[PDB]
Amino acid sequence: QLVESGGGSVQAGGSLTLSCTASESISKRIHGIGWFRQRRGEQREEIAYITTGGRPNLGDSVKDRFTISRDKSNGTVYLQMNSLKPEDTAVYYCHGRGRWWGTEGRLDYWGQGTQVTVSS
Amino acid sequence: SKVFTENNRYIVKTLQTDYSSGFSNDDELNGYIDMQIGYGLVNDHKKVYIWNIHSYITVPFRAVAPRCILTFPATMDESPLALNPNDQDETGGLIIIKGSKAIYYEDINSINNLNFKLSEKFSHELELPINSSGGEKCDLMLNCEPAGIVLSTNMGRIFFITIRNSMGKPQLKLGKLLNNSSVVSLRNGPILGKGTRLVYITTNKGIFQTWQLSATNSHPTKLIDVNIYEAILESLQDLYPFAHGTLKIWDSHPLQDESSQLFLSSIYDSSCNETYYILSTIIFDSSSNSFTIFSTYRLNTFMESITDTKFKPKIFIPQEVTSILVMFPNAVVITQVNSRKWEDIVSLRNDIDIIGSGYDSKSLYVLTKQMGVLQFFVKE
Repeated sequence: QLVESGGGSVQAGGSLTLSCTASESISKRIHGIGWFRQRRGEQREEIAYITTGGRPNLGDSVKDRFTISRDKSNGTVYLQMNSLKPEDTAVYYCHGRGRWWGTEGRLDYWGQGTQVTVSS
Repeated sequence: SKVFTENNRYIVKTLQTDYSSGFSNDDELNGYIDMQIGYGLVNDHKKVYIWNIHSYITVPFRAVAPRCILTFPATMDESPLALNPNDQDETGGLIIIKGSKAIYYEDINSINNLNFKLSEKFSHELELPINSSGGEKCDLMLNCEPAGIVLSTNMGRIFFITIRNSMGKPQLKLGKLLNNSSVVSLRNGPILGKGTRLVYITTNKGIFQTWQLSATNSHPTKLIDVNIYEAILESLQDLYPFAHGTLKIWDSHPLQDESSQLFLSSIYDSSCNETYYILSTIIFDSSSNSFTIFSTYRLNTFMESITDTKFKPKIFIPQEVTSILVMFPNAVVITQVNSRKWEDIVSLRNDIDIIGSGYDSKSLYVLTKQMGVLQFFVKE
């Protein structure tokens, strides 16, 4: 299982930290951990990713505001969301980029998804 | 008999055979070597020339050049009878794909130097559904006995052909169609018992299939049917974004453990006109029809484009350390890995032409038009 934590409601300019905790077996079947944002009536979109080796990557819409890091002591991956905006309001999914591939394509892992709401 | 180089990585030497560079007045020669049958073959536009690898037979078939493959002699495994005197002279057979007509000679001994009119009466023939009008032609051929023979065409069609019935008697039957697009690799897998073996098929689109083929009244089954193209592209795109639109799959080869394959691909960087050859090791899970890329290596000693549209580079993997040989038009690159990577190259002179290859458990054999057979033995 992928497990995600840290969602909630803040005001514009506030800050939240999401976390993603992966089991041993899943961590073996993925290249990295990422986060997808889904505003409502929109599709999911990847906004942050960090390889197992700690190489971080941020989408253009968040890269000056959010930070993605890993704690190597437990492998937990953190998305620290600073400088929040009303348009950051969305469900956020943590995501494991799979190493295995099937008939339907790459076999990825998803968290259950957590709500972030930013009011102005 | 003549060693040209021996170092602690490899030996390159000649293999004295009955091949002769004066079989034909024709520069263009098709051919290959079957070390397991013990014979080599070249053909031009008129005749196929069959020669022993241990120190020949001319079969006129008359245009573009046909595609020819050798077959094993009629074996009778585990008979209670004393062997015949005369059964120790059968040498094996010959299949010629002329256009849409497959021609099978069970025994080449009886057709030596016979004009085609009359030798054709010794053959079994099979009309294959090949669109010669539209430009379709035979491309690759694999001898996958005891199951039979697999043909591909330049337009992606794959025929499984049987050459015995259920009782060892020679025939020529289209067993099954196994289906711009084109097959890049036909490879033998393990024998599974009486008349049955696996065959691996790779297309240039990245489709990889494992087929269970049988001469024994069974009908073909796919055990694996996956597409590896995007996975390989993803393994490359971060360091080599020019892989997008240039990734090309050239060959594949099974590994030891029967569940993994090695694939040979290339990508091209137009900024500096470098072609980069990629070795991708892929593990397949038969249960779930899925795979993963275990490892990716780029060749460092050979970055040339293959501009001969006919030449197809070919992998050889001897049957710890894993050795991967890749034969290019005028070089053989040797890669070794702990079963750190390291890489050697054997560069050939540019005025010799490779016209086919063969292999045994330890060595790659390269048929050159001008100098005969060269053996590349990698030390393990």
